[PDB]
Amino acid sequence: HHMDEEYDVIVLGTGLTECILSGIMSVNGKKVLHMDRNPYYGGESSSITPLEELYKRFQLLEGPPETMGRGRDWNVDLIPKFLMANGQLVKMLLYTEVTRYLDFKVVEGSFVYKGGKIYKVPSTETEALASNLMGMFEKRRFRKFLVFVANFDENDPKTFEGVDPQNTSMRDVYRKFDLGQDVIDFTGHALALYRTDDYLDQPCLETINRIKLYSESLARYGKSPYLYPLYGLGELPQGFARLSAIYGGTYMLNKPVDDIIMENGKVVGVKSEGEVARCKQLICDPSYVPDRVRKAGQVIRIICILSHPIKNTNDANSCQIIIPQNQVNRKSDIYVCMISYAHNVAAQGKYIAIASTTVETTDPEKEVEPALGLLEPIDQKFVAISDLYEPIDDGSESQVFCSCSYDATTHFETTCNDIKDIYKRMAGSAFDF
Repeated sequence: HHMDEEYDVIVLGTGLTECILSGIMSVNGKKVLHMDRNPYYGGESSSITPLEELYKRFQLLEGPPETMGRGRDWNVDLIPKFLMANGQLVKMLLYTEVTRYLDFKVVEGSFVYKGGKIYKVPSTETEALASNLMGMFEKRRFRKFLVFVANFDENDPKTFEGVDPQNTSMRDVYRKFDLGQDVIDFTGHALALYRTDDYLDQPCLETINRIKLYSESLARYGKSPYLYPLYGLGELPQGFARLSAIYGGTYMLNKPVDDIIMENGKVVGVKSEGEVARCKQLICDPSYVPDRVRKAGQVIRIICILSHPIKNTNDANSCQIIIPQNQVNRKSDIYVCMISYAHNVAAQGKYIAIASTTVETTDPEKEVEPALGLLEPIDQKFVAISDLYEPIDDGSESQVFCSCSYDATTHFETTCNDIKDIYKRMAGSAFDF
C-alpha cells in the first residue's frame, strides 16, 4: 500500500478521540492521512461482532449457547459510554456533520446507588417530590435547590440568591439548602457527573451549569439525558471514515507504522511499508508513542450478558447507573451502563450491562461486586483490565499530539475534555463553540 508524499496532518489509530479530531481537521480544510495498524476500527474503543468473536477474544472456546440468539445481531463495544444530549461532544459531532450517519436513541433510564439500592436520578422539581432517595423534608429542600438551579441566570444577580457564582463554593451552596452527604453524593456524581468531590471547594458556577446541562438534556415522558447510537459506538469510526472520504481522504486499516520521523525534536513524517509520508502535525493514541506517555492507573471492565432487565429500573431497555465512591468505601466511582436489543447491540431479549471502575486493590474483580450484585443472575461475564496512559508531551515543540486512554466513566465528558485540549494544543486556540 502507498501514501501520498505530504499531508497536513497524519492521524494514527481509529479510536473515538482520533476519529473526531480527524473529522474536525477535514472539515476545517486540512489534508489528512488517517491510518491504523489494526485490521478493525476503534482501537481500544472497538466494537466486537458477531458474538462468537467476543467469546474468542475472552478465550471462551465453548462459544455462545443457542440461547444467546443470532450472533450477528450482537455489536459489543468494549468501552461503552453515553453522550449527554446537549453536551459538547454532540456539538462537535454536529460541527463535523458525521451526525448524518448516526441514529442516536434515547437511553431509557438513569439511576444512582444510595445505601444498598438504586434509585431514579431526579432532575426536575416533580421528580424530586416523587423520589425515594430522600425523606419527606429533605426532598422538599432538594426541590428548592433544583428550583434555584433552574432559575439561575448568570446575567441577573437577583437569581443568585446572595451567592457569588465566581467565589461561593458549591459546599456553601449545598449548606444554603441544608443538603446532607447522601444528597451531595448523588448530586455531584450523578447529576453534575464529577468523578471526585474537588468541586466542593471550588466556585459554584461550573457545578450549577453542569446540573442545568443534565436537566435541559432531552426527555420525553421522563427519559434520561443520555444518547447512544443504534448498533453501538462502532458506528462513529464508520461514519468518520465515510466523512473523511467526502473530503478526499480514505482511512487506511491494517497499515503498520514503522517509525515516527523526528528532526530537531519536531515530527516531519511517518514511515510505513517502505515509504515516508511528510506531515506538519501528528495525532495518535498512546500505543503509537510509548516514550511520550506515562501510566495514570488501571481500569477494570466486566461485560455482563443478561436475560432480564436490571431489577429496580422499571424494566428499562437501557440505563445509566452511577455508584458514588463514598457509598461503597472506595476512592473511585463504579459505573454500570446497560444497552440491549432495543439499541440493536444484542440479540432479541438480551441485555449487555458493563461494569467499570478504577483499580485500587489486588483483586479488581472483587471491587466491582457492588455493581455485579445489582445484575445477578448474569449469563456470562467478560473481564478486561486495561492500563491508562496520558502524554508527557503536549506537542507544543514536537507537534506530536497524543490522546489519553479512556477512563472508567460511562459518559463522554472526560473524552470531550481530551479532544478539546488536543485541539487547543494543535490550533493554538480553543475550539470556538
